[PDB]
Amino acid sequence: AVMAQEEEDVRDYNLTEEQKAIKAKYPPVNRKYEYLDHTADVQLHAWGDTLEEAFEQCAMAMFGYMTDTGTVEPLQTVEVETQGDDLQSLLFHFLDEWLYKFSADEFFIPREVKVLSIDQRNFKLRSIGWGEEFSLSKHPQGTEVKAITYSAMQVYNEENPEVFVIIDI
Amino acid sequence: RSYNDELQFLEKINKNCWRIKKGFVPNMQVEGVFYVNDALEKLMFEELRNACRGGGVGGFLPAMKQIGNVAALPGIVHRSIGLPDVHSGYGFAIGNMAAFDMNDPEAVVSPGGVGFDINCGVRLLRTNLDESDVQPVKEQLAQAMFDHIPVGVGSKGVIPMNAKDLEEALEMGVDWSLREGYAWAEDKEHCEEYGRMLQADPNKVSARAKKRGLPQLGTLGAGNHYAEIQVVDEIFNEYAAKKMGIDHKGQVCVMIHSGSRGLGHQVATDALVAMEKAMKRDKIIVNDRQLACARIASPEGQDYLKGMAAAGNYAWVNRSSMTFLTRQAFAKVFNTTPDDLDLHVIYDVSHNIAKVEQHVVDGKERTLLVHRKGSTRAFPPHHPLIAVDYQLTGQPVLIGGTMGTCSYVLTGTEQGMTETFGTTCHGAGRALSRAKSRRNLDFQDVLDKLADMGIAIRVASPKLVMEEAPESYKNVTDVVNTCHDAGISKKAIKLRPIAVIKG
Ligand SMILES: *P(=O)(O)OC[C@H]1O[C@@H](n2cnc3c(=O)[nH]c(N)nc32)[C@H](O)[C@@H]1O
Ligand SMILES: [Mn+2]
Ligand SMILES: [Mn+2]
Repeated sequence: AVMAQEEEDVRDYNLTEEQKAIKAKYPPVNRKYEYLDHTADVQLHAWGDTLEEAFEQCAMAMFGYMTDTGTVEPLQTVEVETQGDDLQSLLFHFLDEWLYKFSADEFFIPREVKVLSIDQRNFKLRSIGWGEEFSLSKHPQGTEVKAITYSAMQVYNEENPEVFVIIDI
Repeated sequence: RSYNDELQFLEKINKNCWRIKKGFVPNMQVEGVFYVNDALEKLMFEELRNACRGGGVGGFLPAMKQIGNVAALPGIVHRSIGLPDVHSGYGFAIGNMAAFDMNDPEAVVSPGGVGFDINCGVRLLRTNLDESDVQPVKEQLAQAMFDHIPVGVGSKGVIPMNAKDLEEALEMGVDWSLREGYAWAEDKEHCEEYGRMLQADPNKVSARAKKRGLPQLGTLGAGNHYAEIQVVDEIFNEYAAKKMGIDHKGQVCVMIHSGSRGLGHQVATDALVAMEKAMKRDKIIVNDRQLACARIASPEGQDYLKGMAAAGNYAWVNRSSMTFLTRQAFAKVFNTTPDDLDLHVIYDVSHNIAKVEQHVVDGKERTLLVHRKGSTRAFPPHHPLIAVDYQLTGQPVLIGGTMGTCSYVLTGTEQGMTETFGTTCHGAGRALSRAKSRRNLDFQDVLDKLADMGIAIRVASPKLVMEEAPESYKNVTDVVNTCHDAGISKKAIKLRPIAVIKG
């Protein structure tokens, strides 16, 4: 099933040859997301075969807006557990915790995120991501993400799960 | 609803203003209005039609719906007002103002409505240099700006900062920059709020916000943020320009746009989470979850406002850092001290902040909490909250256009104080989303046209510059003309970019 609502437009991060070489030696990340129309910012639209994958693709969509995540090497693994009062706040806090992993402490960016579990009875989540510290000498500059917003946030938990999140840039 | 069924709530009040009537969205306490002339009108109605076109999934809320949703917040007085830069945001519309009666016990404060870039602002600097002095060294100057000012994601401040320095900057604002020698006393005098909000409490700023803000203090940011060398092209009000130090067409100015960075983003994020928790206790009905709010006197409301003020002091410290680095770059290129170059602050004015202000509502003076999202103060002549040098001209207004068109300086008016609670805009606003700009524009076409215009550019990612192209924003002249013809701001100066750095 085609879940993209737009034709594919891949953002170009002006890769150096060394960065192109770093990306060339790892398996390509499967991308199930797209950046949609929002007048002031950008709407993340991500999907998967499970709700877990729809969440992890949204996180990868968020990190894919900051840089070319294909240039990120899997040198370290980081855990993100969070909870909410419903799927929307679980999604909000899931993306917010990952944004915080990137924005403080160890300044970590994953090349891939995997959601290991979503407790839908208590709205809890376990996820991991592998990558390295973000470095301007190693990774290209995309767009900085300011925050996660609830604007027009949509979580669909049926046969082909998908989410829509507007993030502040 | 169908597009035609939506228009039944829309009336043109006058040549430059539209009315959004009650019932457009549920539970509107007051009507909505937005100020647009002929050119800006189509962009606003096309957003209503095309934001959620289909009957399925996806889409976003157009700005008219967000203006109406804001009109449903408890305690709002007069109107939910969209300023000429209005377009869809994430809670409030961008360019959306709302004031709340602080003596109404149901009045709320909306941190998700104020915005995540708390106290983001525009600072205009002047020089005694002319364009003829800069053109021989234009590309060198743009590079010097790029080398001095860190921009883009992952950037960190060049001057080392520790936690105590951040704690003092949260409390003192520009007073910290003055104490450490990064600012001049004249900068504070011509800065809004004198560059410091006294009720800021660093204890209301989370450890997470401080951990995010510490490396990013001294960085410009990304997105709409810019540092731009400009040239005066036209002086509509010589008296106001003379008070601002602008003497002649051809004079070089520098316009800087930056905010509270990750600290302010986290402060807003932390507050929104607290409001959601508080709404389980006191259940306030809001049409949009981003508008999660609490009563102003609530512990959540008071804690947010005190942390918001600290984030505002952070933004003033950051813009002082941008000014200090701008002065260093000009000094290196021209081998002249910044004082000898007259690199003084004309004004610093902010958006994305809530302020306690005195306003007359239906003949009675009232104390209001004025939310301004993507919109700024435009205080009239003889206002007590305006520096002495602008008591007679009115408050300076800074409207940045794009890196390839124009920017304007205006002055607040008495009619703006009456109609919009002294609110105007900070820029043109977007006409195309970033995603739609990619489909319509090519990065090489944008770079080449800017070079053909003699504009020097240094950006963090040149192959994404189409998302920030001049064609992506409204015509700034139409926005400025709407403010002028509506009487909510008065044209003073027209500026033209010659060099811009962006992240
Ligand atoms: P607010 O919603 O923060 O938007 C800021 C405002 O600034 C203007 N803008 C965007 N890029 C530039 C630039 O390179 N130079 C100038 N002078 N102004 C710029 C837009 O109008 C935007 O709406
Ligand atoms: Mn934004
Ligand atoms: Mn801004």
